[PDB]
Amino acid sequence: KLVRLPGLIDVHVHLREPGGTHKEDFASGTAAALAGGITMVCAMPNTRPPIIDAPALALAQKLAEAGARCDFALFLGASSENAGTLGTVAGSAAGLKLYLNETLSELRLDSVVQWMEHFETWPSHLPIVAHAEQQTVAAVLMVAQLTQRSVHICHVARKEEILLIKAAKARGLPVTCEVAPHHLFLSHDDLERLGPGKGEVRPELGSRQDVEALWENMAVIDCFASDHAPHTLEEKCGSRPPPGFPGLETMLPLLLTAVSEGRLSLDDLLQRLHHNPRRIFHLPPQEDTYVEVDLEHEWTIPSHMPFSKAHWTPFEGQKVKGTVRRVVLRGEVAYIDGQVLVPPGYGQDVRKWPQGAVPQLP
Amino acid sequence: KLVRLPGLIDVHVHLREPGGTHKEDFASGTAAALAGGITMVCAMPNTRPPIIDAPALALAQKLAEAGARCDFALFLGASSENAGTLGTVAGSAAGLKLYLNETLSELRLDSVVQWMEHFETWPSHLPIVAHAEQQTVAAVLMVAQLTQRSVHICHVARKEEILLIKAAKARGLPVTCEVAPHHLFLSHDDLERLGPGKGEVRPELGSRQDVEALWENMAVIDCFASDHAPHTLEEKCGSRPPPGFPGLETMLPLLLTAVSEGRLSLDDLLQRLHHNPRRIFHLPPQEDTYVEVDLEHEWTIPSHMPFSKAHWTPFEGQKVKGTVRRVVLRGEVAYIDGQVLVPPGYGQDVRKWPQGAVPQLP
Ligand SMILES: O=C1C[C@@H](C(=O)O)NC(=O)N1
Ligand SMILES: O=C1C[C@@H](C(=O)O)NC(=O)N1
Ligand SMILES: [Zn+2]
Ligand SMILES: [Zn+2]
Ligand SMILES: [Zn+2]
Ligand SMILES: [Zn+2]
Ligand SMILES: [Zn+2]
Ligand SMILES: [Zn+2]
Ligand SMILES: [Zn+2]
Ligand SMILES: [Zn+2]
Repeated sequence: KLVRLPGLIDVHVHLREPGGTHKEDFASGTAAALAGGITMVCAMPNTRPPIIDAPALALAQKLAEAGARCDFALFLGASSENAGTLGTVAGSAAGLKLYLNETLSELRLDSVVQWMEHFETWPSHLPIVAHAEQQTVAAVLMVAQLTQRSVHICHVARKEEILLIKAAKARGLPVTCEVAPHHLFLSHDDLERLGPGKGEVRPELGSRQDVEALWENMAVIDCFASDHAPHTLEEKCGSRPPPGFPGLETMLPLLLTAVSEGRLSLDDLLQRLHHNPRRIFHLPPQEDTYVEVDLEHEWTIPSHMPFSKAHWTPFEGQKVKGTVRRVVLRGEVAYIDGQVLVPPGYGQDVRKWPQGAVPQLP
Repeated sequence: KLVRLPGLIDVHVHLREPGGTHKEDFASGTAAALAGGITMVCAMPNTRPPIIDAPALALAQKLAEAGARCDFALFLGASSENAGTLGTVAGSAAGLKLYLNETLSELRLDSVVQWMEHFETWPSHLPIVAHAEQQTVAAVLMVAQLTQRSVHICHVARKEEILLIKAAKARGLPVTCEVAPHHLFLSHDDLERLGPGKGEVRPELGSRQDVEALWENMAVIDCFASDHAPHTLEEKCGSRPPPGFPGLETMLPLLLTAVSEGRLSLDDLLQRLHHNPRRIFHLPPQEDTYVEVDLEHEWTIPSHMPFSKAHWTPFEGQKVKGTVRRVVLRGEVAYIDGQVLVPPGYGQDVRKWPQGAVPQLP
């Protein structure tokens, strides 16, 4: 007996196109999403070129329209040069992404004043998300308060961070956050097995106490999102390993396992992979869209999942209970039992749908 | 220039059918909803007969299907006799309503043990909402914790209540709440004008300090809902005034006025009249459904709004800025500028839609 879920949304994926298509492209990354029970993705802007201006966004939009197999929105990236220049295209993006710790030189901000400039100039009704680790969470929260608006904190990974966000919420501040599966299901205890190359990710894997704090503070977590960050095994195992894990195909099986063990409820899962993504990012419903999962099937994660071009996974060897059996996207069978059945280009930019524009005052 | 909003949801309305149709019926109450920019309502079970068993729910469902002009879900009501008897029909209802203070004899619970019995027997994945005032909020929160599930608190009206819920949320407890417009826009200061009959409502009007606490603690409020409780003027002004105010036609104009004054944002409003109702009650999207509002039009609330059979309003004389101009429901023009244009019976029970079933484990 299968369980029907709504179309799940992953608000944090790196699909590598343009410019890193050996790691992933729109067609392969969205196949991975569908196989993971995800029907809508928000793609990050740290591509090559990065999505930091209108011409780059226009290119990326067409590449996604031609390659995506599920629906999507594309983030714009903040740079040291583009504050005050994005107003005409801002509403066509998923939101604005700030990279406040390590990142590409093009996305590096060298001063908190540049963060303030972005918060002041980006349209106040549109989402802002920040990669902000440790004290950077508190710093960007300060900037958000100074500019009197909200912020969403990406991939919270530490006890320190979840407790700071908890304290901010207790003071009524408009902050939301997401947590990625590797920070719930992996820890320092796994670095022996992974090694220092495969294990490289930002935010880094936490201690057992960090992991336990995130579970204990599940009420504080608004969203789950994969931070799908595909790199090939050659890159992960080489001399200058880039940070990041692939995660689209494993996120839902890992979380369904946790549901089956009573660690969180099915509703808790659906708030975090459907309702809260919708409401934080003003993402539209998808008509005639659902995911059917089998909650009894026990399997072991293999050395690579079928679809992501990353061709490796840090969850290799973990036993899961829960599998995606069928995905229907806008009335078409998109995935059944290991086969993707919609072509590249089936997916659409949800920000172009009438219901996908963010409401604003005239 | 109009603003397009999604279809708004009111999770707390009394539509009086069956048995009180001189006060309101499905056709008139849903006309009032459409004129207020509401496209989906959840109707309470304190009708005559009350919706406390499967035959009563079946009757109410058919009356609503025949009379409703917007979409709906119907609550079941907890009684002293029905715990453990509602499992076959529970998933067809909006949720279970507990009346924990004053109410009809049929819905009166005489012991907290009866509350526990309902929390233990009602399916754990389905919503429970409680009319719970003052210390009753703390009591029902205790019952929810003892039974390890969530609860939604109706019409929070007092500083005491919002601060208790605030403290519960700070401890990570699964509680949500709603606030009605009369508790944000009226206070004791208005009882002189209203008089003791018209002014009767439960929860009663608060002090200025209660009102100010609700605004200061807007972050704690998950939903707005009208508690549309129509009674005729003869009843409100007579010897045994029933509590309650009509509110469907005035809720959105009052709140749009507050948005225009900067008291909350458009997003704050839409979280509370759209996204959070959806996610707390697992209500489905409505395809091709939107509301167009004019934010510049200043008007004064008259002695009665056009549609509710209550034929009076406690907001008479208040100046508002904001008006509903057009509602489209599932591809049909449902309301324009003072005229409802869909007939009785256009509305549908959203719990019968495939996307309107609450997900559950097998
Ligand atoms: O911040 C980031 C970005 C990401 C990437 O590879 O794009 N991978 C990571 O591990 N952290
Ligand atoms: O609890 C309630 C119910 C309602 C009604 O009239 O049905 N009116 C009120 O004022 N409070
Ligand atoms: Zn990041
Ligand atoms: Zn993120
Ligand atoms: Zn990322
Ligand atoms: Zn929205
Ligand atoms: Zn009530
Ligand atoms: Zn209620
Ligand atoms: Zn009520
Ligand atoms: Zn739901």
